[PDB]
Amino acid sequence: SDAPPLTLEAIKDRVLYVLKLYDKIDPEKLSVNSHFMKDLGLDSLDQVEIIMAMEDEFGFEIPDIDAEKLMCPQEIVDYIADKKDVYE
Amino acid sequence: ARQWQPDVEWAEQFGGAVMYPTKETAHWKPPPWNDVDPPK
Amino acid sequence: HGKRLFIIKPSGFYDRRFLKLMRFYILLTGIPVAIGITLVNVFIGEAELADIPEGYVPEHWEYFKHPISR
Amino acid sequence: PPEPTIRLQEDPDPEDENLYEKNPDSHGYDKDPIVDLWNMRVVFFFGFSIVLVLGSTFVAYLPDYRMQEWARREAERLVKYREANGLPLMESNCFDPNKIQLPEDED
Amino acid sequence: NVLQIVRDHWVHILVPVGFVFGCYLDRRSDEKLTAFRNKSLLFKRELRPNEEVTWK
Amino acid sequence: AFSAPAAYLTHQQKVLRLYKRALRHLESWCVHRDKYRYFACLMRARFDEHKNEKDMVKATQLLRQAEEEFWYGQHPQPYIFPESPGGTSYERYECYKVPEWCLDDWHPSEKAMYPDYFAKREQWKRLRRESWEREVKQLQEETPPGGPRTEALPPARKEGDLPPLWWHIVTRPRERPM
Amino acid sequence: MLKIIIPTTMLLPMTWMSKHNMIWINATVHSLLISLISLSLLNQLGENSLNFSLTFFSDSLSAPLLVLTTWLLPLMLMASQSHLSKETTTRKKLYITMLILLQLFLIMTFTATELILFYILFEATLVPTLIIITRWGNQTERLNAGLYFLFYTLAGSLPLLVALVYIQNTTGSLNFLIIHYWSHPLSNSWSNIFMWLACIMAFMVKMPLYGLHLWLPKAHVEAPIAGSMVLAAVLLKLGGYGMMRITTILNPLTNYMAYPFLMLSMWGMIMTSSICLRQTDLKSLIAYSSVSHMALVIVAIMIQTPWSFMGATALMIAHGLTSSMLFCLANTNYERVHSRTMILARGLQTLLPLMATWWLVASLTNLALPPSINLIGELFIITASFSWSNITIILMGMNMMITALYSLYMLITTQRGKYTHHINNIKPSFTRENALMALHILPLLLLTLNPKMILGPLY
Ligand SMILES: CCCCCCCCCCCCCCCCC[C@@H](O)O[C@H](CO[C@H](O)CCCCCCCCCCCCCCC)COP(=O)(O)OCC[N+](C)(C)C
Ligand SMILES: CCCCCCCCCCCCCCCCC[C@@H](O)O[C@H](CO[C@H](O)CCCCCCCCCCCCCCC)COP(=O)(O)OCC[N+](C)(C)C
Ligand SMILES: CCCCCCCC/C=C\CCCCCCCC(=O)O[C@H](COC(=O)CCCCCCC/C=C/CCCCCCCC)COP(=O)(O)OCCN
Ligand SMILES: *OP(=O)(O)OCC(C)(C)[C@@H](O)C(=O)NCCC(=O)NCCSC(=O)CCCCCCCCCCC
Repeated sequence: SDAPPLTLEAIKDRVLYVLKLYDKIDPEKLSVNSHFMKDLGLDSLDQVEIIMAMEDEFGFEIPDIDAEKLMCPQEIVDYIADKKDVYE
Repeated sequence: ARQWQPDVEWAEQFGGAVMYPTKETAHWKPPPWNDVDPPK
Repeated sequence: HGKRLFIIKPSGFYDRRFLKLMRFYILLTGIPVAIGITLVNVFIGEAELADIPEGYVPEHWEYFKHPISR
Repeated sequence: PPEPTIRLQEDPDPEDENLYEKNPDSHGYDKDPIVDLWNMRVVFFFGFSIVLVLGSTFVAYLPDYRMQEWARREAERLVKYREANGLPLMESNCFDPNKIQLPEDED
Repeated sequence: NVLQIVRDHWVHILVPVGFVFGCYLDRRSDEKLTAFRNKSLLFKRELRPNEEVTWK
Repeated sequence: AFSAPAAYLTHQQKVLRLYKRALRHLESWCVHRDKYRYFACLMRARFDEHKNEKDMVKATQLLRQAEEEFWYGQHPQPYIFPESPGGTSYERYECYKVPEWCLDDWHPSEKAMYPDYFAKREQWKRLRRESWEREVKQLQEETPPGGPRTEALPPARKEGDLPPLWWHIVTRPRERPM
Repeated sequence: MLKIIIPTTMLLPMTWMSKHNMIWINATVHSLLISLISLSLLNQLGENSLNFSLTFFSDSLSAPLLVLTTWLLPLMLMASQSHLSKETTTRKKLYITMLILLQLFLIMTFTATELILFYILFEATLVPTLIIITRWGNQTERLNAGLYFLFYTLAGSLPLLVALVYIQNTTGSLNFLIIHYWSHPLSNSWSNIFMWLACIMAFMVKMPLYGLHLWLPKAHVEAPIAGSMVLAAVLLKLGGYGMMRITTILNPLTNYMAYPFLMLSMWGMIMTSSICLRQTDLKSLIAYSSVSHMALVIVAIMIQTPWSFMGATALMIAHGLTSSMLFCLANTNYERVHSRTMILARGLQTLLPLMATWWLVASLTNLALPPSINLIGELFIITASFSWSNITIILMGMNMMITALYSLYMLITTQRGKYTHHINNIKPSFTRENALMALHILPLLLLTLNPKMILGPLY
């Protein structure tokens, strides 16, 4: 194994890092609580691609029923933390 | 967690006039308890 | 790093206790048996085959070789 | 229908009792701790120490009443004698024909 | 304490006494069949100077 | 997994599920990242050319020919994440998961080790004991008559309340216990 | 032989005069002592027999069966201690009395030198077993089970009695030594055919032969644990011992009278084994596996060759020990779960690891892993059958594969996978259960070191 124990800060930083490399969204406008459809004006296909990028970044797959209702970076971070049992 | 023991429904199959009731026997009745028939 | 966590597992007390008890009793009787067999082998046993002297009739246990069998 | 829907007066089914709850170190033999401990001790002593070890040793050292080594020695002497005098080892006839009176067929 | 533990542990003599009685019973049976003792063609033997029977 | 399922999938959900599956299988076919990027942009362009269509009948005629085309060219050995239901380490750590109630059967000489852990465990047990009696009534009054219509559960609405049926979700063994 | 019989009889007053809390301890200790005493019967000769008296004699076919019978009693007492906790003292003493009477009847039956005496004790073994099944059985089917176990048996054994007395009016004796020394050929005749059938069917029905085996699953799944142990370990072998004894007067009819049974066995072992592949009850699966092994023993006895007889003896002993262990494991699960369904309690290796080790060893022994004596008996029987006809290997080979499958199936369903979530009453294994499994399994691996003890009189 030898896997470092990732933390909530690391998860949030990596999620924001992946989102800032998505050229569809302006890096100034987005925040942890910035919504996908209303705050950033994205589509459903864009949300699917964002979920896929998250899955590629963190090495595990999010089921479609859960993935379809992850509309903020904060809820993505919360989902990853609950799945991976992150304390702090 | 309890051993099965006979209940009333199980005990009633031996309460008839005979075992294996038939159409002809269906009207038969067990003898009286004291084996006495009213004088009528 | 003080990230030591509790490992949930079933109790190993009873399995370990049974194994210790079984080993104790088996060894309790088997160690003296092994010691006795070793002493008998080193100091006594392994009779050698011989012809029956004429006029002598051997006992029934004199037809066997190992002292414990005899 | 004023019936009670009760078929008879019956005790409820009791719940199973855990031997470990009232007595850790229970050994599973008896609810009385002393009787339980002594049942464990007698079972272990008379099963593993007495029968399983001493009986196995007794069976291992059983004297040769089946006469395997006796048969080996007898066969060795017979083979020596027959090779020395040129006899053809085992013979095809178990009983010598001189003592068998076959029936004349005369067919 | 003697005369008190006896009333509870006298039961432990029954099986060993049965074993001894069974061995004694077996010996009695053997005496009846001595019809061919030292009479078989295979083990026919002359008695020793201080021997009465070949086996018991 | 965590979310309760519905009675049916709408047309939009089916389309999005096809989009995800097709992109994943195209990635499995196109191993290299630049080739995958090119063909995934092409697939996105192919996918939204009928995005603005209004009638249901032909929109359902599409997504049927799309399923047939996907099943013809579906890469019989697609890439699976190792922890996913088809992965090489799907249930690898399932044998190391032990329920919490087993700790109730530990010998006192075992519980003598870790006294702080078992004190906290007793606190958790008493919390569960009170919360359950509250939760049963909360669920009883919050349920429509005739039974539940969906296996979704409500949150706690009072101050000292806990979400109904929380114990076996909060006390999950772990993702990697040993 | 009375040095074993008299202490077994003395077990009864010792049981009845015991204290209320000391019945199990005294019974176990003295049964173990009787087993140690009976160990001395193993010293056999290459010559005739150990003819103690006119009534009893011992052979290297009878000695291992006697040792197994005396060894099974303490194990049965240990297994019965648990589920009889809430029972009155008098009824517990009656249970122990039934077990002791069964042991006495079996002891005498194996050593009896007279065919009629053998028949009487062979039938006397029925009453204690029937009482045990129908009195201390758990479900309501036990009554029906008991009826089956009775009437099947009697339906086979009433003709035998007739044949037996007929034989004694023709030869003048039913003593086995005289019968062996004065044997005469059976001519091919209808009367001789029916005498053969009368002498054979009683032992066929108790093996049990395929097609006559319907009583066994009922009886074994409905009996209490001690009843299952004694039924699978000892009572099945009575038919094998009887057929081994009685086939000496049935030649040369057996050369062609054996064909219907051989087929019924050789195909039957396939069917029952395949039945084990689709079974939802553990005890039912173990009972059907017993049927398959006993079909192999039937083939061995009907082949009537030295290797066949050696393999049959070894397989009888090995199967007795293995099936008793498997029934004990299933019961140790049942007393926790109260269901007797394979797929209810799952993933038990995580919760009970040492019991999982016991399960593995029992499954390996039932699978006939070399050099276990199970495989020794199986291989000797297979070699004899191959000499009988080279085609038999096919069926034999198939059985081997199937056996392994279902054995490992039973190991995988109950021990591996994920534990059942709602089952939270699985307590740590007691010392009594672990000791029971150890006392089952150590004699098998010890016996593999001296196989000549269990290879019968033709070694
Ligand atoms: C657990 C971790 C490991 C710890 C242990 C490490 C040590 C390993 C040793 C264990 C097995 C290794 C094999 C070594 C074998 C050596 C012993 C062997 O040689 O003895 C055998 C002897 O074994 C016994 O004969 C067999 C055991 C008897 C079995 C009877 C069972 C006991 C009663 C229980 C009730 C019965 C139930 C079943 C009824 C049928 C064969 O001996 P044999 O070469 O021939 O002649 C003996 C010597 N003579 C020549 C003087 C006569
Ligand atoms: C149900 C689950 C299984 C239960 C166990 C089944 C095992 C029992 C099977 C019985 C074994 C076979 C019985 C008789 C075998 C003898 C051979 C004979 O039958 O074959 C031919 C005989 O031909 C015909 O079979 C004649 C008899 C025909 C009538 C018999 C009924 C046939 C089927 C009945 C099966 C019913 C079984 C169940 C009963 C309830 C040989 O011709 P032949 O050379 O001239 O006679 C030789 C015998 N001699 C020398 C005495 C003269
Ligand atoms: C699990 C259920 C099994 C039921 C038992 C099946 C076995 C049936 C065996 C036959 C029953 C009667 C056996 C006869 C006892 C042996 C005595 C004997 O052999 O003497 C014969 C007598 O043989 C007979 O009489 C037998 C006739 C048969 C009558 C009873 C029929 C019973 C059913 C027969 C068919 C079923 C048999 C096989 C069943 C297979 C299993 C279902 C010779 O008589 P004698 O006249 O003195 O000598 C001739 C020279 N003068
Ligand atoms: O805003 P959102 O909620 O994201 O809605 C998205 C969208 C509007 C596009 C959709 O959900 C929707 O509602 N569309 C309405 C009409 C409609 O979608 N009709 C069906 C169109 S089917 C289609 O897109 C063609 C599929 C072509 C791809 C085939 C895949 C083959 C791959 C083979 C394996 C590599």
